[PDB]
Amino acid sequence: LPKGSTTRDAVDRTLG
Amino acid sequence: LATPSPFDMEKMVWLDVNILEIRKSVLENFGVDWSKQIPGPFAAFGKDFV
Repeated sequence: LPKGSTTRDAVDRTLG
Repeated sequence: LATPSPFDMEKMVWLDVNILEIRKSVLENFGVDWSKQIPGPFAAFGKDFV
């Protein structure tokens, strides 16, 4: 995913 | 003469669930597709003897 994508930020919030 | 409580304070449980799935696929269709069933030779004969 692109660095600035909003979908990338959602991925980073999973599997905490 | 003692009486019970209306309810008992239970313990609270937090549940964290993660589901991950990845799918990949390829599809190729290349070449030349010829006919495999073709008509063959023919022969006929006809005569009137009388």
